[PDB]
Amino acid sequence: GDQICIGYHANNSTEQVDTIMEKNVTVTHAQDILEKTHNGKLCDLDGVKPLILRDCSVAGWLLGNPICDEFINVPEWSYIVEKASPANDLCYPGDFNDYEELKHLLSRINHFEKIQIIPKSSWSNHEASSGVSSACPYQGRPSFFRNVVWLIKKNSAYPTIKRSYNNTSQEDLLVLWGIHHPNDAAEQTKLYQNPTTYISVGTSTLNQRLVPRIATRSKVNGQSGRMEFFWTILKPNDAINFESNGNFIAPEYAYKIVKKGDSAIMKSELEYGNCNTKCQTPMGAINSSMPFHNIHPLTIGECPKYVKSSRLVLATGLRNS
Amino acid sequence: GDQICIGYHANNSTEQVDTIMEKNVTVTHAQDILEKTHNGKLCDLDGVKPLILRDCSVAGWLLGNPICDEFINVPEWSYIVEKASPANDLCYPGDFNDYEELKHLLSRINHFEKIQIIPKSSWSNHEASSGVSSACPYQGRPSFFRNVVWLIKKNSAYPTIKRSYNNTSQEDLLVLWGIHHPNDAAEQTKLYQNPTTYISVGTSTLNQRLVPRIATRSKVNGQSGRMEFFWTILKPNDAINFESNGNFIAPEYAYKIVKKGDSAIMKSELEYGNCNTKCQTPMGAINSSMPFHNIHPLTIGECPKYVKSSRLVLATGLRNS
Amino acid sequence: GDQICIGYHANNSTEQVDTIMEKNVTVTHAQDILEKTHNGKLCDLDGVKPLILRDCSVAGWLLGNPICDEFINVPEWSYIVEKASPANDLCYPGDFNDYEELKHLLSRINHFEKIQIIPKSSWSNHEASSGVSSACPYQGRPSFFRNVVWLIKKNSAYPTIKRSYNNTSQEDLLVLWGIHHPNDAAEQTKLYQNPTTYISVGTSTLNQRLVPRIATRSKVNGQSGRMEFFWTILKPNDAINFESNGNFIAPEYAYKIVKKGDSAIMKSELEYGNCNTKCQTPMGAINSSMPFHNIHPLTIGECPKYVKSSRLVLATGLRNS
Amino acid sequence: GLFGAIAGFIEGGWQGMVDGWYGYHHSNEQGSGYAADKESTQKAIDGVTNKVNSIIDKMNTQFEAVGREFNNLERRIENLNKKMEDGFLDVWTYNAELLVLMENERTLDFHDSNVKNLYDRVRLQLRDNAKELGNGCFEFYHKCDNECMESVRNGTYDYPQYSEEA
Amino acid sequence: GLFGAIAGFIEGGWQGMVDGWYGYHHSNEQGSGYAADKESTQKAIDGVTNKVNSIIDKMNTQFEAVGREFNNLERRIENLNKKMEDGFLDVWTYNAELLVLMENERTLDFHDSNVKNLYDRVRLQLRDNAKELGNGCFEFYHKCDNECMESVRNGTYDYPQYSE
Amino acid sequence: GLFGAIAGFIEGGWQGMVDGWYGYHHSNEQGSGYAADKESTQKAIDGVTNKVNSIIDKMNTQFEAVGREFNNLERRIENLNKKMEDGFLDVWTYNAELLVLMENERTLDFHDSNVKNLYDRVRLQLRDNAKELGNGCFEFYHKCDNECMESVRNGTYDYPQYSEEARLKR
Ligand SMILES: *[C@@H]1O[C@H](CO)[C@@H](O[C@@H]2O[C@H](CO)[C@@H](O)[C@H](O)[C@H]2NC(C)=O)[C@H](O)[C@H]1NC(C)=O
Ligand SMILES: *[C@@H]1O[C@H](CO)[C@@H](O[C@@H]2O[C@H](CO)[C@@H](O)[C@H](O)[C@H]2NC(C)=O)[C@H](O)[C@H]1NC(C)=O
Ligand SMILES: *[C@@H]1O[C@H](CO)[C@@H](O[C@@H]2O[C@H](CO)[C@@H](O)[C@H](O)[C@H]2NC(C)=O)[C@H](O)[C@H]1NC(C)=O
Ligand SMILES: *[C@@H]1O[C@H](CO)[C@@H](O)[C@H](O)[C@H]1NC(C)=O
Ligand SMILES: *[C@@H]1O[C@H](CO)[C@@H](O)[C@H](O)[C@H]1NC(C)=O
Ligand SMILES: *[C@@H]1O[C@H](CO)[C@@H](O)[C@H](O)[C@H]1NC(C)=O
Repeated sequence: GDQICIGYHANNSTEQVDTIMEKNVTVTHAQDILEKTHNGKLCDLDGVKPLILRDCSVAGWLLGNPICDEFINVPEWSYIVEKASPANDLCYPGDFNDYEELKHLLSRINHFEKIQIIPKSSWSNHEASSGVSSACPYQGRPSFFRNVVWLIKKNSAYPTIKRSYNNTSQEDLLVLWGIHHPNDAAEQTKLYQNPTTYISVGTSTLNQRLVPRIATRSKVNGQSGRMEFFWTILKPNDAINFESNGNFIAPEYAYKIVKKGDSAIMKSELEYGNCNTKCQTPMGAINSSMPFHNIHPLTIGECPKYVKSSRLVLATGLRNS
Repeated sequence: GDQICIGYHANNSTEQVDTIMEKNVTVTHAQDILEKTHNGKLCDLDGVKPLILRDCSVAGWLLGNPICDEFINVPEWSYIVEKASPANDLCYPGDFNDYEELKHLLSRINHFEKIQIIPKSSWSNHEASSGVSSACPYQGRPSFFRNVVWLIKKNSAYPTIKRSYNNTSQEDLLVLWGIHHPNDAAEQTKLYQNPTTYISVGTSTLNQRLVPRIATRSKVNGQSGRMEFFWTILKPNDAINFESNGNFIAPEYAYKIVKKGDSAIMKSELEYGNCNTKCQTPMGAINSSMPFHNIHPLTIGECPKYVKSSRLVLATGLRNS
Repeated sequence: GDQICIGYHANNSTEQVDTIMEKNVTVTHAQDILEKTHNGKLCDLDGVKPLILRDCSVAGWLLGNPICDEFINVPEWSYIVEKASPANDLCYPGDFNDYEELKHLLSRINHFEKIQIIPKSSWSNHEASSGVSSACPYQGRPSFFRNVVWLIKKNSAYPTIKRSYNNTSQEDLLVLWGIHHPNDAAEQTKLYQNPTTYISVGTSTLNQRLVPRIATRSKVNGQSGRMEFFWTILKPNDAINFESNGNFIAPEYAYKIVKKGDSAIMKSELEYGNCNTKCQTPMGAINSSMPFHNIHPLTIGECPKYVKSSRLVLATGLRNS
Repeated sequence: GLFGAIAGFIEGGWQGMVDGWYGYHHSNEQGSGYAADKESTQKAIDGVTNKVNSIIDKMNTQFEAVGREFNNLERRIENLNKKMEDGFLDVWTYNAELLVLMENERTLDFHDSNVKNLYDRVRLQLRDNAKELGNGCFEFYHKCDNECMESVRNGTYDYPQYSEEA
Repeated sequence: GLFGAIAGFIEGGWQGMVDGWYGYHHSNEQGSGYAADKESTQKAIDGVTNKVNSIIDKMNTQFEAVGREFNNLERRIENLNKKMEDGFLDVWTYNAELLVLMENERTLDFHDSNVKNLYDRVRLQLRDNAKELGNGCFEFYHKCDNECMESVRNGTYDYPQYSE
Repeated sequence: GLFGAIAGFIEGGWQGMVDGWYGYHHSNEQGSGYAADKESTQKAIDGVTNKVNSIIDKMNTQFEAVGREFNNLERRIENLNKKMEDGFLDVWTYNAELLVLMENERTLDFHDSNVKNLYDRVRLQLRDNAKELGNGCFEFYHKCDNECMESVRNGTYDYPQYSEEARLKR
């Protein structure tokens, strides 16, 4: 007549979790902890927009590849986006010395201010606007990298160049220059007059002397010559001194490092999506409360922690009858 | 009165396991999960024989060290085996530029087809058959690396060489060459005539000018001179260009990379065992259904997971009385 | 009625431990296993005193910077202590080639014996006592690195140098030398007479030719010139051969490696504290039986294991009341 | 499960207790219904919550990958960087997955234990004054109404108050 | 033992039982013998097999060492490389060993548990119709036969039919 | 508790039992007192001791940081080295912390189980020669002098000696 029972909650739940001894155990309550979706777009990161290089490589941007002009004037960025294989790199073939160290530096930089350390108009005894190439078209016309200058002899002369620039600023200065390796000794005479040439560059730390290598090479973008580029960080109150009697690809513009901080160079194919986010991955942005995600390891922002799982479910309730 | 009891299984089992609180717990049944044994031989891997270098190094094989002729032409391989310190490396002493990076490329290559890019018979204005040395004996007589040619002046003249080879094939081509660094200026003129010399090499991506370093050094295998070797990967449809007025150790043979895939360079002292296996270690092959092993961490094939334990036993049954 | 009760221990303990479901569980007996204190000093390690570099760098010590002569004569050591930024590095500015690789070699070395391999007296056709600089004062006067010799022209000539040194001992020998890069062609003539110069260095394995580079640089320690230093390990019974016609900074003393063993280069700002320990960290020594510590990760000796935790406490007793 | 209570001696769950996690069903004079124990259901919510929050906090220091780039003559180092980033990603993935597998099993056996101890705390709060039906149920050898239920469902039910009924 | 059944109130294991891990021994009118609880001797093998398979599967994502070569002016990276590999091998050697150690404990405590719960699913049925001998046995307040057994083994033993 | 005994049906612990972890409080004609249970306390002391040593032995193979140095042209591998050492350090700190967290819980439940098991060995020995009060206590039906009490503690309580006397008090 008079009785009482002790028992436990049960319900209509489909949620399954696993344990060591049993997979697919139906439980009354669970908590998914894995975010598995993203919005498929590249976004502002907390209000600040990425520098999206489109089809330019980082070197195309910094040197000023005449197809890459869109980036002549750039605002402060939150991260940089580069395609896995950018089609515009070096219009004129050659090499960029210590390129990957430079990219590594960039990953901790949010803004540059271009400074004109040696104006093109400043070259009295050398020709400063005839160093152009069909390898580097700009608006139908043969052109060259825009931030540096390819000096050529003047009136069959190429007097020794001596130029200095002192970073009188309180910030570091990224300085680029180059040497041209001609295709043969005739082209050398044609361009620079002098048969035996050098480029020397000094800073409180830098001690460089470069000599052109004249050789016959495969044509790339129609060119058998090569351009080789160098760089250095010029510290506050240091000076940089160049000297050359030919083959010098001179700086016009340097980049002042005006803002440092958390940044990245993201490898992504995506284009700008016109939205905001607090967490970006190369495949799209993430907006979730979840502590884990399985989208991509290489994120930026406040993100959940990446895991390779396809499923992560925590049991909260009890076994469902 | 009557009786029913509830008890548990017991046996003569000696099998022991560990728990956090108790070591040597004898249980009734236990699954050992650690493979502790191998066969001690170097076997084929899924029916493919490894390339076993014996007493030759990778450089001696590739350059064609005369003592290494067993490997003049070689069948497709599954892995490569090289001793810790091979007796035959470079008969003529010197250096191999970016050797370790070349060995790294090899780890993803299963076969080469040799190709004769500059036949030794085509050097009409240079001696092509008198560049031999006692450092590199063949059948007790002065000889030289077989894949490469040590050119010498002809009639007290060494005209400037210009050669190019175009890789018309659809596979990458590994090209090797070198420079001789003589021991004194007299030797320089005896061999090459010209006192001041260079070697230029260009590929769509390579832009190289080497100069001999004439200096006095310790005898190694009787020689005070040195040879330094270089390589590049010539991509499909690229050409390579050589120019030189002395010290040139020219290619004759190059290696077309006809089979890529998974491979490895194992360092082991063992010899061929004329057997087969799915899983090979430097100490011997493994036949095993176990999930773990403790033989050696550098294995190749379908292998158990390496673990440093000396014993790993899983309890399945219950505590024995 | 007669009673017997089963129960458990309780006490006055306030010690707490954590579990996954509950924090701060007051426990009857716990066990701290985390060492959190050190003595804030640099001590002898197993009785053997460290080589404490004070304000000198390893370069300042091995080259013999005149502001560091305290380490002209050093006994066997257990580890080396260097500051993060030694005030005294290279008195005369420039670089030290493969410096970190040399530092790495030192962490396996416990004792050197300094030996004289090329007496400063033995330079008869070159000035050996005038390569001095106010950048390297000794007793207020111009001086230079003590272990190498800045040779200068004599009677308006710099004859070609050919010296050679043979390691007749049973020990590896660390040999150091350098080159001077002057700041213009005029200085090149004043100092060395010959306008075009080189330094060739050969060992059975080394094949080096150095050329001085002329560039305009900023003054560091009042100098626009730069020195660049090189090194090698000379094996027992190998010889090192030098040849130069200018700009050569010759060895005078070299270092015989007399004791190899476990050692380290520890970065610390501390000074010697006249005590002994079996476990040393950059922030102080540890005397502990604890299995863990959290003082610093870079320790030497027989130390507890490092973890980042602020607290690690293992429960031994039971829940208290 | 591990404690014999959920899906063991008590065969099934009450699809009709929206009240909470562990409870009572009483069938007596003045009506019959359900009631969840607020005491040990809340205590079990606290435990599961901290277990969730402590699992998340533990993965707070997990590895974060960083992009690095290498030229084609730095293949060895390119390969070392890759193997080591993937290395840490596999390690932390094992840690997340395994910790979840292990604590799930424990969370279940936990609920199992809470139900059991509740039964056991009532069972010896009855002694012989009631009969164990065996399926998780007790029948009273006496009379019991609602105010008799708040008494058992709270912790104190007088033993010599019905000791004589037999 | 954590649940106090194996090596506990049941003082030892029967060499005699070979049908399974847990089970029964009865001595009624007709002789005596051993019976194994098949329905939960199986749930045991199902649990243990799952656990053995789950351990191996968690491990298939292990680090694999890959040989790399360095010259004698690359000592720092050669060292970094060696430490990186040794580093992952020790992390996985740990994971494997500790998992085995923790699960061995849990596996032992799992058998221990199944035995106690078999003694409970039984005792919950009979109650006053039998006596708790103590050693893990039951003396009957009545008489049993070879068909009363299948009903106690089955878990469908009718209690009220045997009050007397 | 996971086993219902500590902080459970045995409401609290005894400040009076200075002798061990688990034990007895008797009360009879001669009087009353505490006493530890020497075997269970011992068995447990060993299991706890071993757990501590196993945990420590499990760590002696852990990662040891080594100082490495890089110049300004080697920032990429300088950064790889730093993230690798930090990464191993975090992996082992996580291991130490989690292992201690998980085993603290087990240790606590281990004691719980030991107390429950102690109580049940007694319960099974006494059988019906004693009344189960419900709070970890037994009220005897027979007379239990200090000799009879050392017997249930030693686990050698002889049931048949008191069968007859106890049967009558019922
Ligand atoms: C960069 O230009 C600045 C500005 O004149 C130079 O700075 C002065 O240098 C002198 C010594 O050389 C110091 O005593 C002054 O205090 C500096 N002035 C200021 C305002 O800082 C600097 O030397 C120049 N750099 C080079 C390499 O010539
Ligand atoms: C190597 O030879 C190949 C084949 O002759 C060259 O490729 C031809 O190149 C022209 C332009 O140079 C292309 O328009 C043709 O389509 C190519 N032919 C084929 C069949 O692909 C290649 O350029 C040569 N390489 C060098 C460095 O001269
Ligand atoms: C360095 O000096 C050693 C010792 O004088 C030279 O070695 C002797 O070398 C000859 C062969 O040339 C042998 O006959 C002796 O047995 C050697 N003795 C020792 C101690 O090895 C060595 O050749 C010299 N090195 C150089 C590069 O000239
Ligand atoms: C677990 O359930 C999922 C689908 O709900 C399925 O993929 C898998 O086969 C199941 N595993 C088992 C053990 O049946
Ligand atoms: C465990 O037993 C093995 C041999 O069977 C022995 O090596 C070891 O000493 C034993 N461990 C202990 C705790 O005695
Ligand atoms: C644990 O105790 C510490 C010390 O008082 C306190 O600061 C902390 O908040 C406590 N944690 C919890 C969860 O109560």
